[PDB]
Amino acid sequence: GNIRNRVIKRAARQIVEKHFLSLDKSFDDNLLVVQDVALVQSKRVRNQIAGYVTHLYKCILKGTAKKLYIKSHEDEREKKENIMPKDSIMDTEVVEVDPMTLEMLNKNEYRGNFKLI
Amino acid sequence: IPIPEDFVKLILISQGHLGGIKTSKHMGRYVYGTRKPENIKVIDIEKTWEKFILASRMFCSLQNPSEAVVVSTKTFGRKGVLKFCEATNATPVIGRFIPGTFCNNQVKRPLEPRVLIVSDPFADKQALDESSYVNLQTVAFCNTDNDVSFVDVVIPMNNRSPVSISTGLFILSRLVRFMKTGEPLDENMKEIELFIY
Amino acid sequence: MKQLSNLCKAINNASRAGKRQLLLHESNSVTRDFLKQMLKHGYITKYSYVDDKRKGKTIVWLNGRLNKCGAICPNYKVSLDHIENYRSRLLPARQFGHLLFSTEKGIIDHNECIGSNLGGSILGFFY
Amino acid sequence: PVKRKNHGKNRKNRGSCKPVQCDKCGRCVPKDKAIKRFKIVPLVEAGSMDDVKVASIYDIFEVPRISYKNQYCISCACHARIVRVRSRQGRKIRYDG
Amino acid sequence: EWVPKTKLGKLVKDRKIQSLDTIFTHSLQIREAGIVDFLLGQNIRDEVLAIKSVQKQTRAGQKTSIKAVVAIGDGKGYVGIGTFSSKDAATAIKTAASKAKCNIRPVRLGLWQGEMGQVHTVTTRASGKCGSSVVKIIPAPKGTGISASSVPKTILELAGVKDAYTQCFGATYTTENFAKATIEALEKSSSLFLPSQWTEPIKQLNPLMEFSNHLNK
Amino acid sequence: FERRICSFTKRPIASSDKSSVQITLADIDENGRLLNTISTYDVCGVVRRNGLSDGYLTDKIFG
RNA sequence: CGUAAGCUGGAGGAGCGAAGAUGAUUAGAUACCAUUGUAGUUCCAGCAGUAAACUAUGCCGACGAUGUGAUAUGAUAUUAAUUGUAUUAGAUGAUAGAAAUUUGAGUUUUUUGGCUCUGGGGAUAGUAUGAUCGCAAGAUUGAAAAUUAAAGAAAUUGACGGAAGA
Ligand SMILES: [Mg+2]
Ligand SMILES: [Mg+2]
Ligand SMILES: [Mg+2]
Ligand SMILES: [Mg+2]
Ligand SMILES: [Mg+2]
Ligand SMILES: [Zn+2]
Repeated sequence: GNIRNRVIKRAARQIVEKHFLSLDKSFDDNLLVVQDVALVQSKRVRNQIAGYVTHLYKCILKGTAKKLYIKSHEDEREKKENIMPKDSIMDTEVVEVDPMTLEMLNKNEYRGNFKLI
Repeated sequence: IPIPEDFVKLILISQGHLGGIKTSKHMGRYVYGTRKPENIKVIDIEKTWEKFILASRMFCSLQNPSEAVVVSTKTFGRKGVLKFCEATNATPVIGRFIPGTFCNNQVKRPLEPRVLIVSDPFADKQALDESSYVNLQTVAFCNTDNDVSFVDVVIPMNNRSPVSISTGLFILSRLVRFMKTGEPLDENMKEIELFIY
Repeated sequence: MKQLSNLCKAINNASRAGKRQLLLHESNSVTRDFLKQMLKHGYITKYSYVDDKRKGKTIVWLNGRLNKCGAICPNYKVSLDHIENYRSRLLPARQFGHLLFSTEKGIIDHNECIGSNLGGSILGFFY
Repeated sequence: PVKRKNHGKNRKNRGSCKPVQCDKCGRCVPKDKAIKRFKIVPLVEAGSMDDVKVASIYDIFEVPRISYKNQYCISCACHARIVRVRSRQGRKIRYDG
Repeated sequence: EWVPKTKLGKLVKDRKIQSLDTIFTHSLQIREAGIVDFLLGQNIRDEVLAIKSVQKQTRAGQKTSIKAVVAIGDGKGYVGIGTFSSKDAATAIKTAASKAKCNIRPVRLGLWQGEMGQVHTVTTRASGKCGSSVVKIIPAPKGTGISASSVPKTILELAGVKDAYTQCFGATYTTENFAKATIEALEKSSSLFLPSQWTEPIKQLNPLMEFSNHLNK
Repeated sequence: FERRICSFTKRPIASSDKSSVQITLADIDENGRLLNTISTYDVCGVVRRNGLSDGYLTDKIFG
């Protein structure tokens, strides 16, 4: 009761994959959709499935749900992180070079502008 | 032969030439000297460019680049390999490497690659361990203190700092683009921000 | 023959691991005629040896063609009619292999021992 | 078979050692093959720490401690649960101080 | 029927690889029994060597299993041996025959003396040891035939050697280790480096790299 | 019955060698381009396990 | 030459203590527990020659993978290190082995560098008899008649503990 069965959890994880888009934030509308897409013998086990679906879907939107990949949610999240910084690390003109590392740059005859500590 | 231009500013910033306190017996010629106060070895940036040419030479002339796998276990390493994989059409494998993906045929995602690439050899042992069972070529970025079993090309870098690991993927992304399509390398230096956080 | 067996054991350890060269700290007139017979049939490359008013040194360069070399002690007096018996014992096949006999003409193969009808003391084998 | 690498004790390149005696039973044991513990206890209890303060003629003073060293044979030691049976693969761990 | 789950087996179904010789020289390990069946049909010869029952004790009773060994063989120079244990004696032999097809190997043949003539005999002397049993194979002149015991003669008839001399050393009453030692004895003779192999062979490309564009598309 | 010979230790390579790999390199001209030619080398199984396989390859190509 | 006992002669004897004698436990205790108590263990001069006297691994000689230590000492170097020779402790690989394990117990059926000693299924038996030693106790050498299909080494699965933890 207080701990869900592995048959319940496995059958709940599949419905997130194929039917992600018809989910919502509220619990009571998830009771309707499982009557369309799932064939369940009993009534009491059915309410545990739809209550577990809002647990996973809400923990997708803000939390860290491991071992579950949905293509739709991850794409727009990377678009928030595809912004570019205005200033990179490569804007600095002065490089800090050690007196040991100075001799390599002179041996290979490189054209960088090196300044020590 | 191609010439490295203004990539010395990338490695000297990102501390890619920094090493460990002690060196292994097989690393050898890649050390130019040590610091006096902190006793930290240095890596010659000349010969590391030689391995960058050679690793690209083995990666090219594959008829289909989808038959090339990259592995990574470091938490920072996920962002950098996914930027590298899309430009080179390679299949990336992130996280804990499941034992049996090359040999056992009952795993969920079976895969039959030809060329294997490894970020850190000590951190990813099972991929090199399963590369001894089926005949594969391996590329690895190794520090001064690592074992070199079951690896034929070594690119010596610094693999502790997460900022440095995205650089070696960044230089590798240009050369395969350069060897396949005749283009000027180092088009936009500002594209390193998509690799780092 | 302490020096001859000490030579052969160092080669089998070296040729199995795959090393290129070898340095030993003793030289001897028996060992020098051994290697010239090994050099003639083409099993190894060139070699050299240094005199330093001491036991002497020996330096040899391999090419990776040796299966096993060996030495026999004690040195048996073999007649002419028993070379056909010893050759079946210590050799894998009839088509190849070699033997070294310390005949009075010199250290020669068993093919020259039969061809000149001379039997003597036996030294060792290599193939 | 052999059970431990060093057979009973940690003695090498020697021939003999003079024996010492256990405190509980009193049998002779060699000084290498012994179990020795060290502990330091104070003269006063912590439960009687505050009550000496109201009876002190002095202003401030330090409470002193004493040390002890004990020796046992291994029959007495395992019976008093000083040293316990460990796993076979876990026998090779050595807890230096 | 057979379906090529492994990518290497898909090439042999599409008639890309003609014979076994490109497989053994390029050292591609096989991981399906269907590859040797499609390459070689109705020339497979097989048998069993021994069948033994092992019995393990538990609290109430004693669970009993059956172990069997199967030798697979061609006519000329392909021998493999695998083992399996099962609860049923019928399915014990059937799976063990498939594992023997995965362990197949070739053997070198030669002559007794000379250079010309049909190959009949193992070339050089070799010795195989697996768990206190040593088997020794000595080459023979022509017209002698195979002179050996009950079990390892039946293996050598599968390999195709007409004539050889054998000896034994050690405990041979366990037929499992006695069969595994002749495998190492046949392998050790073929692995000797000969002066006739001093000539340089031609470099080639792996056949997986050549037909890579056909496989994916 | 043919056998592949390793180019590094100059010995034949067995059939059941599980670590023998044929290393494939494309030939690249001056200034860097692509050419549709492949040059190969072969290695043995024992030389890779020790870690000697890297130092042979650098001296094979660059010298 | 040879721990520990054990013998003859002289010196000494604080604690410990075989043998002997008492108090409890027990069906029975001449045993474990406790109280007494002699020889001995201490020194000098001599005999005696046995131990799980064990690293259960005879002695000499050539070659060997990395890492952390220990004892002695030399060179470079200078207040900061990395290096030579001889022993020695431990960990990870590699070989060899029936396996536990393992820088030798490796370089072996593709068996050879030199030299001494020991074993041949269990039991009878280290027992009889003869010879040589010793004040004695005893020590070294060392069989057979009649018997018997097993005795034994390393390791897996159970069952049991008047065994231990969570
Ligand atoms: Mg002692
Ligand atoms: Mg005496
Ligand atoms: Mg004795
Ligand atoms: Mg003894
Ligand atoms: Mg001794
Ligand atoms: Zn005690």
